[PDB]
Amino acid sequence: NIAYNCCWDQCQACFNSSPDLADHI
Amino acid sequence: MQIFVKTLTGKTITLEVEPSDTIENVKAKIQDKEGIPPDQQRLIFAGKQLEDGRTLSDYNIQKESTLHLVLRLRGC
Repeated sequence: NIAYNCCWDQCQACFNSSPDLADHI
Repeated sequence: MQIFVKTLTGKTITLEVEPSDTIENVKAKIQDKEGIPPDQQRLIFAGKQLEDGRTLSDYNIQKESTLHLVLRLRGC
């Protein structure tokens, strides 16, 4: 399970799940 | 959290639920607040057939999201 690291400005959010990553973004 | 259900009759129906709530719970909530029985309710999201026992999180449902309730009649 790859943690989806958010490539948003200074937003280092790596979520292994699609819904959690989407919520965090 | 809030979800939006834009109906085929042009009506915008809003619900106050949680992501941990099942589709069955959202359908029951529509039943209480509008009279639309949960079985006749068909909520569609992401081209996927949403099942009652599954939760809002399984279908990637966020706050202010837009579901569509279709009158799915059992049998024909």
